[PDB]
Amino acid sequence: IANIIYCNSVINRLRCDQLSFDVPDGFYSTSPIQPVELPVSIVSLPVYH
Amino acid sequence: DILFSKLVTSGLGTVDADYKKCTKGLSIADLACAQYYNGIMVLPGVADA
Amino acid sequence: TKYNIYDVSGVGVIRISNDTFLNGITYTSTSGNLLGFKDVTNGTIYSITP
Amino acid sequence: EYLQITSTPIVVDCSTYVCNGNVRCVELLKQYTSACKTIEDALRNSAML
Ligand SMILES: *[C@@H]1O[C@H](CO)[C@@H](O)[C@H](O)[C@H]1NC(C)=O
Ligand SMILES: *[C@@H]1O[C@H](CO)[C@@H](O)[C@H](O)[C@H]1NC(C)=O
Repeated sequence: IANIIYCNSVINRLRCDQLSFDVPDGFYSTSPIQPVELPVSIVSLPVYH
Repeated sequence: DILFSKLVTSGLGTVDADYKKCTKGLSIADLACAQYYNGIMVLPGVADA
Repeated sequence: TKYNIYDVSGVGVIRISNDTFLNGITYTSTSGNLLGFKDVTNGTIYSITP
Repeated sequence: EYLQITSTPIVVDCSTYVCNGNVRCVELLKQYTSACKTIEDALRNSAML
């Protein structure tokens, strides 16, 4: 091991996802994290049941 | 304008999406917003009118 | 929220649209993902967003 | 005489197109270390140039 970086900040996460210590200048796509307390919604047609 | 209207309008082609409207949900997503949900982003034309 | 709307399962956000489509109950995009649905008891149409 | 000078650039987010935002899917995608990086880099560089 010679050097490490922690994937904690916004810029560091981009570096870890890009698998590189240096990020060329430009525009990079990203997605916010998804919640976990997701409720359940159900819609169904009433039929002979 | 003749060469931009006489020929078939690219409604089904590469037209950038109003990302500000695609996430509002005030109307069902059109072809442009539907592609945005799949990660496809048509960038604005470099040849600004 | 996680939804199962008319035998279609996915995760998204449901809102109310001022669209007045007359045909059907489910509207899907080219990829197959559900874009909206209609409530049969009242006629309101809802939109779905990731 | 007509000569084409530009083409509408298109960029795709690899994570959203293949996993549709499924949290469990994106964890499996990380095994394909060079898949998303190669696709996204090829499209982004062409758009910038
Ligand atoms: C629906 O609402 C949007 C946003 O307010 C508006 O631009 C559009 O014209 C409305 N259409 C109808 C059918 O009311
Ligand atoms: C039913 O439709 C009416 C139309 O004006 C609307 O005001 C009402 O909120 C809707 N309610 C439900 C429960 O769908």
